[PDB]
Amino acid sequence: VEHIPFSHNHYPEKEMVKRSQEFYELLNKRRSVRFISNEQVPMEVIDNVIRTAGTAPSGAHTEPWTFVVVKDPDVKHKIRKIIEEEEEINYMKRMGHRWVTDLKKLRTNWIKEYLDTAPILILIFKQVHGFAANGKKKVHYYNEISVSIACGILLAALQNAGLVTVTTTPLNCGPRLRVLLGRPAHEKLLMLLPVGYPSKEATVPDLKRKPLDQIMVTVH
Amino acid sequence: VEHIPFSHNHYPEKEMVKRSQEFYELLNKRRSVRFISNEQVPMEVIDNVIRTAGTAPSGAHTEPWTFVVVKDPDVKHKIRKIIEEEEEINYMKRMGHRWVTDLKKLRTNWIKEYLDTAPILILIFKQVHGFAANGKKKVHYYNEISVSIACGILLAALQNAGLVTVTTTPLNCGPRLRVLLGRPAHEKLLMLLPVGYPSKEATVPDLKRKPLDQIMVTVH
Ligand SMILES: Cc1cc2nc3c(=O)[nH]c(=O)nc-3n(C[C@H](O)[C@H](O)[C@H](O)COP(=O)(O)O)c2cc1C
Ligand SMILES: Cc1cc2nc3c(=O)[nH]c(=O)nc-3n(C[C@H](O)[C@H](O)[C@H](O)COP(=O)(O)O)c2cc1C
Ligand SMILES: N[C@@H](Cc1ccc(O)c(I)c1)C(=O)O
Ligand SMILES: N[C@@H](Cc1ccc(O)c(I)c1)C(=O)O
Repeated sequence: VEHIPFSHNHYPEKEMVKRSQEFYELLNKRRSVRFISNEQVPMEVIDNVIRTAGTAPSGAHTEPWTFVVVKDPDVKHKIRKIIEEEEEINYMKRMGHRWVTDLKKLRTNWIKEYLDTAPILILIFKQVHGFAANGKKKVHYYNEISVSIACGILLAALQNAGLVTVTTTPLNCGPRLRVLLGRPAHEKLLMLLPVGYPSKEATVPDLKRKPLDQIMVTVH
Repeated sequence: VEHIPFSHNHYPEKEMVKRSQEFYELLNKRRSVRFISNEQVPMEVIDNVIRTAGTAPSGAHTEPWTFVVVKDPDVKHKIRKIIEEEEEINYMKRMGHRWVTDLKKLRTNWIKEYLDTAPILILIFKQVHGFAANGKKKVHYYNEISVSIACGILLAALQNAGLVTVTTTPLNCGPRLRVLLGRPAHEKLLMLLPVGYPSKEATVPDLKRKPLDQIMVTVH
């Protein structure tokens, strides 16, 4: 493969500060929203939002991500049955006292109404390896990190397009959800995002983010 | 902690589509750039771009990320020695034939001039656990996925601010770099981004991203 010159849009120092400031204020309004309206969302916003995720870097240019988008209420309800079943066992037994205590501030439990109400579910699967045209396995270097980076870009895109979601990681729901949606064995579910508008009764925990001097360290 | 109403941001469906289209076109221009000018960048843009990263979701709201920013020519050079030294061993022995063959199309080698030329290096450390005020360890659920999500948001923010970078994972360099920059034992380096304007003669591999129908699957 050939190498080509890199073409860049140069911004004046003042334009950069402004764009960077606005983008921060924009994304800082993003909250994980666990209460989602059933009102339909324009499918072109979803398409672009996933196109964008696919612009993520990936280890050795492997693109090890599958974004499975579920619209069908029937399928969605089967997903809800599975996750609620496993989460109940997760809260009652598998996560442990410490974890369950650490979640009190979020008031979450194994009841997940948004899996039904949200018009759209995005299930993100990592490809723990891939296949070339000849059918031999190609290695997916840092696939979990690559897909997660892509999930970050997906989250920014949803915020930018004015939709809401919550990044969820349903423990022990992977194999079952994989089988239900007909995904191949080399795919493993990494996380699930319900996407839509906030329902009228939406709340969030009153969480505070660290001040800059607590996430950033400058060295001299 | 109390729970509060979530404030709905109201967009017309069409403005939403327009925003989603523009954001895709913006991020699709992002490329990993391994040739970086030494032209200084405004530290406020860095501050904002890192603020943005800190708005990322995190498992049970743990915010397990430390963004170390290195400006100092001297420290940067010590980092360069470390990474070039280890990458040489990586290409010659530790990565293996297949991996080295897989990197040919990128024309990368163990020489990393950008580590000196770039005005700023951002080293992203995951906190594999934390400490409460009482000195007991708190658990950082999915810290690596969380930090990676933050890095994704970071990459978008840099792209939006007209800065460039390449997402790097310097094999076996974590411990030496941790000690060099005086980071506590609960921090582990996840990746390194050289940040700045692209140098004049910068190139990129002519890579193609998958079409939408190859990363997205819709279900009924
Ligand atoms: C890796 C990861 C996994 C998460 N899993 C869940 C989950 O299973 N359920 C849930 O309600 N939220 C989950 N979240 C969302 C966090 O609880 C949320 O980000 C955190 O409470 C901070 O709130 P905020 O997103 O509004 O800033 C997850 C976040 C991350 C980064
Ligand atoms: C987890 C991860 C690790 C990476 N590590 C390196 C690295 O060590 N060196 C490097 O030159 N590029 C690294 N990259 C960048 C990829 O090589 C690059 O994203 C890929 O070739 C596609 O190019 P693009 O980002 O311009 O689309 C990494 C990317 C990811 C997601
Ligand atoms: N990290 C080494 C080698 C390398 C290069 C590109 C890439 O996508 C991956 I995964 C590894 C380096 O920096 O050269
Ligand atoms: N996944 C379960 C429990 C849960 C909830 C929030 C959170 O940040 C984490 I890490 C785990 C659920 O969805 O309830």
